[PDB]
Amino acid sequence: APQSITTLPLQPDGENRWRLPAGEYQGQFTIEQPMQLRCEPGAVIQSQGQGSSLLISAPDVLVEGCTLYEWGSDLTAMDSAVFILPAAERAQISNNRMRGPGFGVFVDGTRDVQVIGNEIDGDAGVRSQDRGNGIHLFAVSGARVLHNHVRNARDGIYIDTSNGNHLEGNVIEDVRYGVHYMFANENSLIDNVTRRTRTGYALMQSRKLTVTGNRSEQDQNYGILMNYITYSTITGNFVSDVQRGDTGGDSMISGGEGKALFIYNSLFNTIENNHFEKSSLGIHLTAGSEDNRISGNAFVGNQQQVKYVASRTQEWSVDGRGNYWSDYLGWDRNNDGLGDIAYEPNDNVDRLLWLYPQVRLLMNSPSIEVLRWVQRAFPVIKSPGVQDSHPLMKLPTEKLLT
Amino acid sequence: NQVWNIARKELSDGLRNRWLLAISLLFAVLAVGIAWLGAAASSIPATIASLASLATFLMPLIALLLAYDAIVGEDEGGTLMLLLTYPLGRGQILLGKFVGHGLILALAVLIGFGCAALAIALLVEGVELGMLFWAFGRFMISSTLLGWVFLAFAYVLSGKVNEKSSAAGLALGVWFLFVLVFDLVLLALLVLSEGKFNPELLPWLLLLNPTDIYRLINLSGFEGSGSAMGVLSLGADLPVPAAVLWLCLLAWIGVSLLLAYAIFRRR
Amino acid sequence: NQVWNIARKELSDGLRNRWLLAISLLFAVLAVGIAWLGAAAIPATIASLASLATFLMPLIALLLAYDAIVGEDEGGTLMLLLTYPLGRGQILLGKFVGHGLILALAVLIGFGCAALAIALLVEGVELGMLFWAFGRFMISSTLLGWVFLAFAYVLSGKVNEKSSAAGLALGVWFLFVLVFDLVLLALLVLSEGKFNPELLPWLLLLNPTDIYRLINLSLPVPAAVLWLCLLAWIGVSLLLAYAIFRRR
Amino acid sequence: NAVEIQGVSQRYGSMTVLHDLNLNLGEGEVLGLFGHNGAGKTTSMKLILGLLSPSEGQVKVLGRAPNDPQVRRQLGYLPENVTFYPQLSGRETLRHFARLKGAALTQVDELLEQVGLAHAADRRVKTYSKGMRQRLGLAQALLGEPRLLLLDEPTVGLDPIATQDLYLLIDRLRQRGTSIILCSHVLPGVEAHINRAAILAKGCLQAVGSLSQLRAEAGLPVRIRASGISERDSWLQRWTDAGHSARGLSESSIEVVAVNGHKLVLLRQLLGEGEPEDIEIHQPSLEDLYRYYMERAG
Amino acid sequence: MNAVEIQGVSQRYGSMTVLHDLNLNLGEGEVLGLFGHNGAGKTTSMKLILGLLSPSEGQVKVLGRAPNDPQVRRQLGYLPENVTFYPQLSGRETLRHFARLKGAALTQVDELLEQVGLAHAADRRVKTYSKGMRQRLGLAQALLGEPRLLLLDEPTVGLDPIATQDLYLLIDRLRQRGTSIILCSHVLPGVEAHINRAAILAKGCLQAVGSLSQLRAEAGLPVRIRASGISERDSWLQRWTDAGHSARGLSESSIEVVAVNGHKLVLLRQLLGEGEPEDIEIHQPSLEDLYRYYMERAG
Ligand SMILES: [Mg+2]
Repeated sequence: APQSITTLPLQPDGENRWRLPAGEYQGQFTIEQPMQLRCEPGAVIQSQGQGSSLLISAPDVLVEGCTLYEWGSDLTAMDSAVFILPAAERAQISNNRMRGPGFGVFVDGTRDVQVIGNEIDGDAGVRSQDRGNGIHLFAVSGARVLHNHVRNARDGIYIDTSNGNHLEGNVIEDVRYGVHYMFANENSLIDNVTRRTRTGYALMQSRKLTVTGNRSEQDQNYGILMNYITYSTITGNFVSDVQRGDTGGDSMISGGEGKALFIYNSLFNTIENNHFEKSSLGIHLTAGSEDNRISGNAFVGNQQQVKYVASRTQEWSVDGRGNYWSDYLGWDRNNDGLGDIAYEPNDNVDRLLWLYPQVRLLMNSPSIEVLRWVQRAFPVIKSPGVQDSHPLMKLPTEKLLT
Repeated sequence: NQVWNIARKELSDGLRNRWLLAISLLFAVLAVGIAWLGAAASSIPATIASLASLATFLMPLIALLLAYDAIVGEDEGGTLMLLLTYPLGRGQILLGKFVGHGLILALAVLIGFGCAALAIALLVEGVELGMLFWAFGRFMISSTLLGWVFLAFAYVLSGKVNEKSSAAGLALGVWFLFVLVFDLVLLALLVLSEGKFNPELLPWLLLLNPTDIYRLINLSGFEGSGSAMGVLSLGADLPVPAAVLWLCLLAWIGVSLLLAYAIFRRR
Repeated sequence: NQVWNIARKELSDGLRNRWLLAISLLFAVLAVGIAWLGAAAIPATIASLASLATFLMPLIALLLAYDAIVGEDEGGTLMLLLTYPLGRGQILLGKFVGHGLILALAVLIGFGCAALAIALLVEGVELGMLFWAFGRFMISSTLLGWVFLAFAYVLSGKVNEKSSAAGLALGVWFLFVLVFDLVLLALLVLSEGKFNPELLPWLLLLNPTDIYRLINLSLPVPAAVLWLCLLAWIGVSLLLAYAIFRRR
Repeated sequence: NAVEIQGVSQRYGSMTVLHDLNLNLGEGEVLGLFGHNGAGKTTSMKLILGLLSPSEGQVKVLGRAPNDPQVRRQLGYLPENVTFYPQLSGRETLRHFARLKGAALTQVDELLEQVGLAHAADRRVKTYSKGMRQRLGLAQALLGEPRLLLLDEPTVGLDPIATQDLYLLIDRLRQRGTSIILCSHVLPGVEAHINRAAILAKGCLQAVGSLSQLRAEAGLPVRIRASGISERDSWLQRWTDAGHSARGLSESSIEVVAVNGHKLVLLRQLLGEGEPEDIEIHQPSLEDLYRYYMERAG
Repeated sequence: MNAVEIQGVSQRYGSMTVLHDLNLNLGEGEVLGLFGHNGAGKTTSMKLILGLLSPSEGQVKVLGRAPNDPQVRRQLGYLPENVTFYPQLSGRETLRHFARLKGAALTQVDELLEQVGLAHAADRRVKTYSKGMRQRLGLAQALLGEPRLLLLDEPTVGLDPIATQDLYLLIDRLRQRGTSIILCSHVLPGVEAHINRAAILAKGCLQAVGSLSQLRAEAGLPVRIRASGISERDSWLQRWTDAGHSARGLSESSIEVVAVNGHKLVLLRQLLGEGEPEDIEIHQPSLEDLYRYYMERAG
């Protein structure tokens, strides 16, 4: 395992700035001195398939313009492409191309690391169980990972116990999980795009974080999965066409019919102005996750809007303004934005289908069509559901489809 | 009096109708069952809006089962031409049938909402007995009036027709139009226009349907949630008080009984 | 053959029934109004058309034939017809042919304008799939109607008056459409320790309204068993009606 | 003088379905209206009952107006077909009509035994035959001493033992002073009990008067048949000498169509020569008189 | 060849025998009248001639065959009482329906519509028909084909006496061809001029059968001699009381004599020989009076 000084870098400027010329290289490399090295676009630093290719151990290293290829795959010995030590504070990893079967950007114990504008193509043949993480972050405070392009890794941008960091504008395509969160209290992520993914956004046990403006295009079985998130903020997310499928490993999630949002034991969080579009389930609300501000979203095109297997009432409108529902057959007499009648998304016969799947054979029966009318006429048999007084009449998310 | 002598017949002829006593016991076993489900769920505006919807489906049904063959059932039975050769008038053998069939509906709902009150005072512990007597007294003296409307509706469609098989088609037509078509015509007019057809005329169309004036009387104090009403959430836009809603229910009797008498006078 | 000479009567007498033509127009209007709100707003609208024809095609069949046997007995023509060169089989089977071709025409005005409202309001409906999903729909709606036609012959031969025949035709319509499936749901949500829910996909075969929907929603059995179980509901209840009609 | 119809020419729909019938009915007579079941007979039936207004003419029932309540307690109307009230009983139907007509309620128990219906009293009218409902229909017609019966075909669906007992009940009321109108179509048999027939056809009242008057004002043949004569070949000719057709159908079945102007010399032909067995002098019956006047009108 | 040979039947329902030892023989051209009450004595004996019932202890031979053969029922008319046809069908289409069932030619429908007097009301619904108008339609289906046996159960109910005499003129036209028919009627005055042999039967049994000359000879019934002003009522009331006959004391100038019809050959000789016969009517005891006697002979 050689070092970065064992190459031939031509210095453009004498402020610890280096520039590697065009031409291929071989083997692992190690940065031990604060060198702000750039690269020409023909600098294909190709490892042989073992070890961490570009290990960084010095603080304030502005790695720029490299092109890494074929590093290791030993996930137990954590063979990354860009290994960044805890002593390597304020590292900048700008505009890089990566192709290899392990970790793309593994950082741990770092502060103010910047992972900007990279293209991390993971794998093609591995079964999405040993591909390694795209941008792995392990307990970092201050990080700024912005506008990268992760493709075909394992669980996308994995984040474990990292406190304060932003994830702005990065596109994540054909991976297992889009963005994975593990105990990342007081986090933030803006405008990310996840495409064709077995879970678009994994939000597991991370509190107080801001999830804003993110996009989930044609993901599989879980649009935004939130497990045990408290005091969070879900404003402006666009989750579109969550088809059914399975993750293949069933480690932290299970297989789903396609849920644009799955709320599991998340007590307090503001879920406003979102757009859950054309999935099988618009939102799944578990029984333990109750009394949180869910107002202003757009539930359009979903085959079933809310799944709420409970008998507790759940008002879904804070400050008198509710959500837009596509199947809301209501009117608006006094010309404000709100509807006049409340909207119950679930019947009693719409929750017998969740309890007993054999009622799907009886779902076209006239007696069910009688029982849908008996609930609309006799509200004593109506179980207390997930209604919202004053639902919206028009789309509030006129900007999120762009 | 001659108005009571033919009322005493229909009081003793309607109570031998086995189709009446089936659907008047069905009104009793559902008003107990709704008031028990309104007791097991404890709400208060949901057990009023379901009882008022129960008497919307059944008190027009008992009224139209009674009186669809009141005039034409005597005309093709031969006993109407005989009755005019008795010392009577056409106004006495109609008002007498209205008094005779009206005391059945006054007894079919005193059985129904009487046991609905006894399935609350013996079920809900600590209920307000003053509020129970007033709310279910308002259910008793207004489901008769809804019943007396459809009783007087049935005299209109009996004097006009000349065959009892076509009177049963019109009585089924009146029961379908006023109960669950006018509630759906007004709903489809509100859905397809998104409440922008007329923001001031549309609550006044509830007064052209006596089942909607009946629902607006009982849901006066116990308004509650808006989705429990449906198209009766338009009644909050009505500036008329509750006493005028009693008077428009009585005017639906007297207009459709004077129409029932003017049709029967040229039978 | 005298099975057709009495069938031409029931065509000519059934098509002038004012009660049938009101409902058959209302069946054809509501089949357009479901197809209007299913095309402008195809398995989602052919299932809502199946819930319409489970309501009304038992009601159309029971409006035709609740007074087929006992309506002729009250009219006195049944006693007259048995003194003609006519068996009791040819009167019943000839009424089943005559009333059968009425609701074989009432689905061609019912679904002939419903499939016209789908093929002309989607503009790209791919009509090769339409004429097989509606060809399976018009055939299976007649066979559902022919069950309740044969159910109406069972209750007509049993009663002695025309007024109690309509009280049973309303009772057969309530039991076989929306009381049998309500006690199937009540066997689920109120009984769970001794009610196997795997048995319930087989318990739909004891209900011809349920077998009607299962061959418009495509299940432990294949499709061909349900067609031979829908025809078995015709053949048993017609044989039951002939056994009742021979004991008058 | 119970029913005094004078000059009435009833118009409805500009059709003029009745014209100028002068039908005076005595205070003890049994009139018989013998029109068809069309707008000639049943319109004049509705005029006497008071449920129709006589256009261009006056109807005086019992000396007063036909729609007064004081005379309508004195009427009795047996209608055509009255399946009355199938869920009510027999006593309760008749107690209902006794309360309407002002009759005493003690008359109900002695009218369900006067008419043969005490076995079917307190039994429902749906369990009644057609003859038992005509018994009930008669029972409300005799309710509270009626001074004018009006029976519209009372002997249809009725046994001939009961039909003969009904006409004795008619003849009981004739002696009591109650005028009876028999709008009937069972014309053979009714001619022995009525006092005056009234054959009306196409609105115009064709003939009125007693049975002796209808045979006097209309030349009809008397039908003498002499079954069982000794010699028959000369008896083909011995009656036809004065224009009486000796028509026969058997060995001796000469039903001689006479002229009713030579009844002495034809019977002297029969009783002077030849022995008979069972002569049957058949006077022109009410069937033949109705078939004359309807044929005379068209 | 006798048409109906009811040969000792005994029809029972449960333990009760509603028809016991009935023994009829209707001829080849006779018009027989099954007279009796409307209960199960007559209306089950009407069904054994049809194919509706079976003789429980005997046999019936309709046209020399069993009553339920298809060759029998193509030549067997039957007008039932209280018939109400299909009211939405028309009058011509009802006969066109019934002609196809009996195998009659369709050119006989418009012939029989004119024959019964239904030419004006053809192509009109049966609901807009009168009671007697449907009896003309019910008679017209009985004449379909060439029937050899008619069971006219009450044909003249609700019919005018022009149409009633038109019906019996069709009866005497039919029985000349060889169509032996059966009356089951209740209007007993009027039928006796066309009934070939009455068949008055009680609750269970068959009381009397035979012609009108045979019923009057067996059942001793008195002749109803009526006169009007021969000489004087009071001078003639005394004469029958010594001779043993009943002289009814009528109101004025009218002599009604209820005589015992055994001496009335020479009793009418003295009645003619002393006064004018200007209004007399000697009536033999009618079928209404014969049925009144035979109901008291059993019951
Ligand atoms: Mg609003």
